[PDB]
Amino acid sequence: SRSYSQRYAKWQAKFNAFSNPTVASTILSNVSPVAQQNFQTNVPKFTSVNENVSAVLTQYGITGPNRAIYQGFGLKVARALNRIGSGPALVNMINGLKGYYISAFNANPQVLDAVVNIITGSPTGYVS
Amino acid sequence: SRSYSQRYAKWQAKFNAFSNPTVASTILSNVSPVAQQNFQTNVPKFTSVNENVSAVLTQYGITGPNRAIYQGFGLKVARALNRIGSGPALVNMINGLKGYYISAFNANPQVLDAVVNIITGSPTGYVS
Amino acid sequence: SRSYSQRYAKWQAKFNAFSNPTVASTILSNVSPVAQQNFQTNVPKFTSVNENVSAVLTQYGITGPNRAIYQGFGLKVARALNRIGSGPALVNMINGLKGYYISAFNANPQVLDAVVNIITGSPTGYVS
Amino acid sequence: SRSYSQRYAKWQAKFNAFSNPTVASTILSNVSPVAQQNFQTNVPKFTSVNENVSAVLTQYGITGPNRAIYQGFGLKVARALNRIGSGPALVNMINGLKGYYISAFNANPQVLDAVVNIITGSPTGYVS
Amino acid sequence: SRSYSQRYAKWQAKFNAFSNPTVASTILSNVSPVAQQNFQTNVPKFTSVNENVSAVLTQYGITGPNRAIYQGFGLKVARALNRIGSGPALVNMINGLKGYYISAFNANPQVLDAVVNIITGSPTGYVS
Amino acid sequence: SRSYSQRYAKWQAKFNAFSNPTVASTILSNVSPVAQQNFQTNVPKFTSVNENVSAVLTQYGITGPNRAIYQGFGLKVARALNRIGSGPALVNMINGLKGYYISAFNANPQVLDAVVNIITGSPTGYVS
Amino acid sequence: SRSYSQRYAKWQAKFNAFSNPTVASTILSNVSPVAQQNFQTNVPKFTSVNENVSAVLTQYGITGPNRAIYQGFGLKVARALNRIGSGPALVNMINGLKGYYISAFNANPQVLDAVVNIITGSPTGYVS
Amino acid sequence: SRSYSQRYAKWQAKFNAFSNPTVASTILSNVSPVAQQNFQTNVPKFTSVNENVSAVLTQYGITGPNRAIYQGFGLKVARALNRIGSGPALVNMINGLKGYYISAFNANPQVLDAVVNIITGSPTGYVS
Amino acid sequence: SRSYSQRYAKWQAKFNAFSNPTVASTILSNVSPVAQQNFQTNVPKFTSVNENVSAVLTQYGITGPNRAIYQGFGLKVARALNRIGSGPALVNMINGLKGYYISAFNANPQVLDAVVNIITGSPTGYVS
Amino acid sequence: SRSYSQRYAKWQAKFNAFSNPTVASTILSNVSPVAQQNFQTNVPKFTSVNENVSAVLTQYGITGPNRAIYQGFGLKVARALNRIGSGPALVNMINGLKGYYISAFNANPQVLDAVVNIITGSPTGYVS
Amino acid sequence: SRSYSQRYAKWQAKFNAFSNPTVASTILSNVSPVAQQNFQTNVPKFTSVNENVSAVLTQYGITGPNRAIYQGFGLKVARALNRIGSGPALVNMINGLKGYYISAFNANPQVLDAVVNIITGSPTGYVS
Amino acid sequence: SRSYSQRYAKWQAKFNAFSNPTVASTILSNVSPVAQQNFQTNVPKFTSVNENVSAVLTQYGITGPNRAIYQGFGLKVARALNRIGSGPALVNMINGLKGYYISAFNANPQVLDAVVNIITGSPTGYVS
Repeated sequence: SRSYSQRYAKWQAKFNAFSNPTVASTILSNVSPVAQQNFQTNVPKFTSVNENVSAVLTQYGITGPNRAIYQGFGLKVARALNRIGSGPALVNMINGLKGYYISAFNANPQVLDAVVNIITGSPTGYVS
Repeated sequence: SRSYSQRYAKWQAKFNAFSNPTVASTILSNVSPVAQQNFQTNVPKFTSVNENVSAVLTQYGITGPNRAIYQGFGLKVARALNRIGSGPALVNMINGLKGYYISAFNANPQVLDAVVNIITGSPTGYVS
Repeated sequence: SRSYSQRYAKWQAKFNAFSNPTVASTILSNVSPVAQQNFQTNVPKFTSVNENVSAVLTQYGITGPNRAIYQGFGLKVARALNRIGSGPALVNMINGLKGYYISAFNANPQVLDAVVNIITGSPTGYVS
Repeated sequence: SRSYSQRYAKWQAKFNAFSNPTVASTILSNVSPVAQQNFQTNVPKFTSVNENVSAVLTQYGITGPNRAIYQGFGLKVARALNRIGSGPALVNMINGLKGYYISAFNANPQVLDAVVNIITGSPTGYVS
Repeated sequence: SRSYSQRYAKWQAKFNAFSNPTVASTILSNVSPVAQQNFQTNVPKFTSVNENVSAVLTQYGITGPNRAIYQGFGLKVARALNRIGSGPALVNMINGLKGYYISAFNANPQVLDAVVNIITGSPTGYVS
Repeated sequence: SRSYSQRYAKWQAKFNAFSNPTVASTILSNVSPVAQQNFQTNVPKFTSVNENVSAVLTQYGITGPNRAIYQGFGLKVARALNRIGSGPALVNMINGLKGYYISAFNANPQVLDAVVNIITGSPTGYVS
Repeated sequence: SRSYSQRYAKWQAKFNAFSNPTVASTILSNVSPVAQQNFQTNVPKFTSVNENVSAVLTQYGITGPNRAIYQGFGLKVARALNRIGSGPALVNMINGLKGYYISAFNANPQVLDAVVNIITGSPTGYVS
Repeated sequence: SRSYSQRYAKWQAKFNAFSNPTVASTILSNVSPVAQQNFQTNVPKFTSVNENVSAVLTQYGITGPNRAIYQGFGLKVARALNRIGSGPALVNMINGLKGYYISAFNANPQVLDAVVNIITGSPTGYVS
Repeated sequence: SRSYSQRYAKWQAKFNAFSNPTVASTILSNVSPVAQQNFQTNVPKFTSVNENVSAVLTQYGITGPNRAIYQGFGLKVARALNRIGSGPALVNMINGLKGYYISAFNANPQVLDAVVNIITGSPTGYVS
Repeated sequence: SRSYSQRYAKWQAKFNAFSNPTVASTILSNVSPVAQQNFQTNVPKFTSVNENVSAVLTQYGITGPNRAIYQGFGLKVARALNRIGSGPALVNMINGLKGYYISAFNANPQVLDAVVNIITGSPTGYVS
Repeated sequence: SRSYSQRYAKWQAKFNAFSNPTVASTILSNVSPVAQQNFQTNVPKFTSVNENVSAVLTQYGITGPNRAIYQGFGLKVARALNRIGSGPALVNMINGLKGYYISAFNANPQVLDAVVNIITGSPTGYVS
Repeated sequence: SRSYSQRYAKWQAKFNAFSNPTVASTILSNVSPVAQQNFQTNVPKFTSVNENVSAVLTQYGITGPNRAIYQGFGLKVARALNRIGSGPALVNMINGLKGYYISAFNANPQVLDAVVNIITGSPTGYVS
């Protein structure tokens, strides 16, 4: 329970602290190899998505920022997969996510399905 | 997502960082007056609860750790009040809370209601 | 275009660079007052949302993480408002957003509309 | 027996003391390896809970903060297990805890039971 | 939960920390005036007990360590009074307390009541 | 024979003295290894009590602060054992102690006996 | 293809090579931190199994090597889970696995299902 | 499978290896702090048993090696407790264990139950 | 009785020890000729199995990894033969093993029998 | 007469001593040929037991860890034989041992007798 | 079990090892402060016995080696007390002990009781 | 004539002296061959006792620590034989020793006599 003035106040204090040469380097140098592990572990998972999804988008004739729309979608699908795992809940997620992109960003259902058909290998709606 | 290995790894790195004389003092001295504000702002609210609830418990002949049971309950009521506010949601909270203490710690429902009767001014269920 | 090997390689180089006491402090101390401005400028806008939405949620008896669900939704509405502005596009956004939360997280449509009714002042679909 | 003014007064003095570079580092560096042991000992116990509980939640189609509701519940069950141990008292605890979540946070009994069926392996109510 | 190994380990670390000239003096000098307040506030309350109880004991011909027995009893009564307050709960306390001294230390019930008759103003059981 | 003003006066002087960096560290560093011996010697004795007593309390379905009531009792029994030793006097002590907790804190005789049946191995009342 | 003569011949050559102080240490010191990662990453996953399965076995009164039978079974279930993942294939695996233990080692089907009920959260056959 | 010739052959090779100054010290110095942890963690648990059982034996007039008989029994009970945990399986264990000592070493059933009454808190058969 | 943290801790220490040029070579050079004996003794037994089993698989038209399925099965049959010996227990083993492969890996009973008909010379089910 | 703290203290000192390259090798190299004699003398005695007992277990259809149950039993019988010798006392031992395994580990009397019928050549109960 | 040849063989090996300058000093210097503790802890307990018993013996006119007889007896009583504790078992011990000295060394029962009357405070048989 | 403080003081000085590498090895290496003679001379005498006494105990059905009771007795008988020699005085010794064990340790007269009937060849009481 905090007001924005409190949120800011403390944020400011912590920002100031972090900006201190010693503090910054102490923390960052200590979490260096840790960060490396975390980056290495979870990132290549999405890079592989980008390659396959991109390929699909080329086959669908999608160019420019329109590709980025579907890339964002695909990446978000993969995210949920990592944090939830396959099965019921993922399907629930994807259903909402798909609809979200379709109507929020005018994403084309057909291509959206194609993206899902790479990451999951199959359409959503029902568990399969 | 993070495995135990990862949880600990990063925890360790940050713990180590913090333990550094200059890091600890930088952060802590920067958030000093901020923390002071927060402590002063909220703590008195719960002290008054401890006091009034204590008075009740003395009237009910409650001694030792048994007082502590009811004090914990009262403090929880106040916590929810601060983070939720009075009304419907609080009512929902208190009902569950009472169930928690009554059956998990064998707290006496009647006394619990006496505690609520102070903090809220009346037993819950109905808003008044 | 960049492969994973490339993504990581450069990320690592930049991470390492930043961790350097003088680099971190140079950058961070230079962007200090700038960041402060930005934080102060936009954050209060969302704090007021958290507050007003919280009030709503208390009226609806929403507790725990369930409040967090609706708070996230509300915050998203406000985000779009800031980066898009009111009107047609916002309407398009909210429609999709609601679909997202309703079906992905099983959020209660009616309560979601109550949230929108505060941030925008009315349910979407129509501009008013 | 202390007023809030006394609580604060001393708290302030101790906070000030701790913030001193020397004091902070003295204490923290001395309790370092000790903390490490304590963290290592009790934490992985709950991490394993998170993996299994999360898996269950995916099988039940639970997403978002709703998962967090059950994660909080499960973790709390495990806590009691560690501090109390299995048997009568634990059952007493779980019964109250379950009811608490059901009515305080509108947690779904069915899923709650599933969580218990992982941590304990069996439903509560009676010792088994 | 903590095993002996853990209990001691951390105790040792904190003891060591405290023994550091600067740590001890930092803490102690910071809580100086605070402690002074607390000592001055509560101690006089018990000194008056020692005095009045002593007077009683002289009237009853009580000498040596036997006085100390009754003094301890009286001090305990006063302690409870400060941390509980007069009324029901105090009555409950005193009854048990008397049982403690009468049977554990073979204290003379009649004299014990004389002590209570000063601190409270009358024997317990009934509130008056 | 001292008034509170004298008690305080000297207490203050000694507190002041102790707070001096040199005095604090001189004393504390000199009694360090001594303290360690004393802690090591008498503490694990009570830790073992806590394990067994706690186990019993779990078998009796005792939770929360109610456990603490019995823990306090058990620990106090063990204390007397160390300072008095088994036999007549201990029994005298326990009889008073038991009654004390029963009526002062509403402790349940049955559980109290169970605690004694761990520490001593047998009920009190008579030497056995 | 390789005959025994060939199998052994090469095995011997490689064994001899490895036994060389510098070869062994070169290899082992190079793969040290790598192995550490792998051990830390996967082992905790099975430790939690050993723990939870152990709890079950104690509830079923299983002692000695009989516990080891069921522990082996549980560990195998977890292994497949890690190398296959949940779903159809796992179900196929568990069915065969149960047959293996039930008939080859005379393991008790009912207890085996209790083990599965922990690791997976439910008996197999159906995915849930 | 291994014949005696093989059993011994390899045993000899490993024994010889270990006896090497550098091998022994390498291994032993590396596992030093680890072993220390393990010793400290578990040993105190059995020391408390030796103590409490000893107290019992003195009450029963047991002297010499006869004490050692019962001490061995008690230690075994505790061992199983640590490696199995309380409940059904422990009960099964103790029953057999008692049979072992009663008939193999002519231990006195009644005294054996007195030992169990301390370690577990009550005679076995029933869980309580 | 060990946690994973303990399992790891010691594993790490021992891994480190072994990686030491001297330790590695000491042990390995000492167990060299011993290992040779063990390898020579038990390996050619399975090599002969591979030849005959492979021949059968060719007669059954089995190719690729499908051969490997049956090779794994056959080798495992032979393993049990060595560690158990022919007779009742072996039959019990084979029955479970066969079923295991049939349902776990979809191995074809007909071919599985053929494999057994080489190693044992006769089908399982009953002792013959 | 020692506390655990004393047990540990000395254990630690001796462990440290032994870990010293010189101490380790001095002792171990001196007791080398002695150990060899002792190993050679008493080990093959039990190896022969393992062969015969194992054969029996195969004839009884015993597999897996169940064999190990009986192996443990048999080995323990042989142990007693070596340290006690045949006759009255051995029979007393075996009777308790048998019962121990039957009820502690659910070992099957029939097989247990078979094991004894190898090592001793005849059933226990009475001297024969 | 060990024959004389074996007893001596190993004794010799260990004796030789210990005689090594570095081995002796390693061990002895490591257990120095530990031994010191133990010596200081227990020895004073027996010195006081020697003193008080000596006083008695002077009162009884006991001189020369005759004093030594009774001193040995007294020391034995104290030994048992330390390793057994007072009560039943001690009584059993003393009775036998007296028989030992009275009839084996022709010690004077009456004086022996005088010794016990100091160490225990009274003659044995009855606990008081 | 020395206090414990003197006993300790000198003991400490001598312990320190002995712990010195040079002192330890000087003494120990000088008394090496001497010790060997003494060990060889007096030890096998008792080893032969252990064999015969043990055999007897097996014929009497004595197991576990109960054997050790009689072993201690027998060894002590043999000790006296060596230091006193057969005849009157030995008989006096044995009579007291026997009674000692019977009542101090509840040793069984019958078995005790059997032990004497090995070492001496005849019962005690009277010279024969």
